[PDB]
Amino acid sequence: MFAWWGRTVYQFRYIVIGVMVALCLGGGVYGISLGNHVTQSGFYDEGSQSVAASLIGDEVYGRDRTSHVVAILTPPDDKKVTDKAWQKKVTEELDQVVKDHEDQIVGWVGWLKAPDTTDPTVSAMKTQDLRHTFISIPLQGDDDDEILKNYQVVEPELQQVNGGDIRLAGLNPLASELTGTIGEDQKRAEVAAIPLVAVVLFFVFGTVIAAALPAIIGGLAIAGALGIMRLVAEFTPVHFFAQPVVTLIGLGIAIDYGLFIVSRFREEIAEGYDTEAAVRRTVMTSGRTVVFSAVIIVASSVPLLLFPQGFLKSITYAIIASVMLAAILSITVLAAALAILGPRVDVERGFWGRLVNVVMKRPIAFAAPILVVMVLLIIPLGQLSLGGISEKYLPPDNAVRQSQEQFDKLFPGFRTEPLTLVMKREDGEPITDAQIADMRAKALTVSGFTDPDNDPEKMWKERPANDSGSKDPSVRVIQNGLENRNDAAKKIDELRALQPPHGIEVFVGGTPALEQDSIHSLFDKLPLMALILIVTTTVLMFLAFGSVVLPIKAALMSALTLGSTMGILTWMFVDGHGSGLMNYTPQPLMAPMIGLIIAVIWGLSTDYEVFLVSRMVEARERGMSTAEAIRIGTATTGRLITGAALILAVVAGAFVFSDLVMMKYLAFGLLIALLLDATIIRMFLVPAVMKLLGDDCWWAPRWMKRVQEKLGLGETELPDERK
Repeated sequence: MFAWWGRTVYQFRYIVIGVMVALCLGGGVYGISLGNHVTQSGFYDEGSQSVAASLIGDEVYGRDRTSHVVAILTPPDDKKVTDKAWQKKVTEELDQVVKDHEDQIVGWVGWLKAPDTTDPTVSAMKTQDLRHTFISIPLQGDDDDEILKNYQVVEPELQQVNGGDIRLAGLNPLASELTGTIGEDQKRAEVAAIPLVAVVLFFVFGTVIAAALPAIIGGLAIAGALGIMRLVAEFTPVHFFAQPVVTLIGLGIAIDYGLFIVSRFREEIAEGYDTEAAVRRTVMTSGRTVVFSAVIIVASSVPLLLFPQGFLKSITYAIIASVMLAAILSITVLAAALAILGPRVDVERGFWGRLVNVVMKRPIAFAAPILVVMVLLIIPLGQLSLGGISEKYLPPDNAVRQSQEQFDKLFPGFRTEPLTLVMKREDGEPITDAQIADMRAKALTVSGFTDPDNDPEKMWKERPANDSGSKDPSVRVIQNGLENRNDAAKKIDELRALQPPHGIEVFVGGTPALEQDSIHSLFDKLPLMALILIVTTTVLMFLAFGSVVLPIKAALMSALTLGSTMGILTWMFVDGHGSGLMNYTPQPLMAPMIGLIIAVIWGLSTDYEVFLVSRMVEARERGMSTAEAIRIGTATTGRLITGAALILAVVAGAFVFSDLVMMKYLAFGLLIALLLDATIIRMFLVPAVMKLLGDDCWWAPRWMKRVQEKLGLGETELPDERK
């Protein structure tokens, strides 16, 4: 069935070439600016009561703008801040700041407007010696993205304050820095990635043009992917982390597929076959396999849609679009372009073959210990943690992280993240707060709460209610600080165990509650994720091939390898060994990051496996027994897998240098996992265990063989192609 597609591609090439080149070149200018529709929200679960309750409380009261940006002020030099000159100069510069722009900011809340006040809340707003003070200010807007953009617009003028200086931090500055690092990270990515891959693949494919094919293919594939994401941005927003993920993963898989096809065609044309039937051959035995790789890798990540996180949904859409577009463009246009290219395209393989044969003659021992060694690498994991995204992620040399540390060092206890207890009146009958007192006592009798004055009457009062909210008998929420955040986990359960008497409901929110509800929702759909992923991957492996037992055992082996490499990366990060090596603080992990990395590495490792099996199944179907087939297959697939692994390792280590620690986590984990899977799997033990299994390993359901060889994608046998 695939030969007909190859020959009709051969027939009329200009139409497809023009259509695809024009589509990708237009998508490039279409998506020049995709950061217009990127967001930093949607990380959590809507099905959780925490997020919905917090949002309803916010819309009924209005945003608490007190923590957008806060800047600590440093005086001229050595004159105390209790007299006129310092206050006049700093307030005059602040007047400059509010005077230059009005459409951007609301108003600077500070000790200086009313220095001669005795309110303890603003009295503790100064140090004991009173030389370090700060100024709070929000930004104009309603959602976090537009106020972040406003900050990005007007930050440097706030930077320039003082004949000394000012250090500003808070909720908005750290977010702005950690979002804006991505552009420079991507720039560094191509700058430090293109030369190495270019030189290695030039020294591999010989001439300049053969190195020009896959780089162009990857660039156009990622441009089309970003264009498709820009089109998708019409309805559902995407996270800003999607852009680097696509920009590198599409490039890597596209380079691998370009090698995948060009190295096969070159050996096809060295035999001297006819060029039309040559590109036919490249389509039938390589295009079918690359379609298998594409469909399996896209199907590996789609079960993540069961996790309702906008981050996960966005990145899965990104991966799907990027990889499938790359593969379809490859199989459609590369054969035609190579046919137009023409015939004049103008010691390691030997020892690979010798090594694999000598090993496989009796690798019994050389098979069994090895697989159990990494088994022990299971025990480093199991101490999984929960920290989400925090600020100690950023490097110590960063100005913002040290500024925020200086802020909460020289000013203790000024900012705390509360947990809200929202009480929305379904009955629409106005509240009496005697029930509120009853409930606060009811939840006070359980331990684990802070108290600033050893008197219970000083905790759990209403949150600030600016005029933007609905002044109605709707909600009287109560907030409290933290003793220690993780203990609140237990509280969560009992925080829903109590009762409002008759008709008023009660929901529980707050940032730890949002984080923990998200992680609990993730754990809720954990077993379905893994089981459906593995069963569908194995079945689709068999659907690609003529056997099921070898693919399912290979997938289980890949599961063990995934567990081992995830344990290794946990030892790298959660254990903290290597913290000084990579200049990162050992901190707990993220909620969906682990699932993302395990899914993607399952996909990549099973891709490498698919062609390894394909070469060996092609070798077996040529007509030879187990020994000759596997002997000719292992080294032949290894010569390509080594180059692919080197390419992917370079393009991944391009991202072990991004200051954001989670992106380092992703890159380092995926690269070590892909290397430890590819090299070790097809180097030592896996063909060994396959050959110990033997000739019976090539059985499959004939009742399913019926559909397999009649759907048009089980084209293994070849019609004795002429020479």
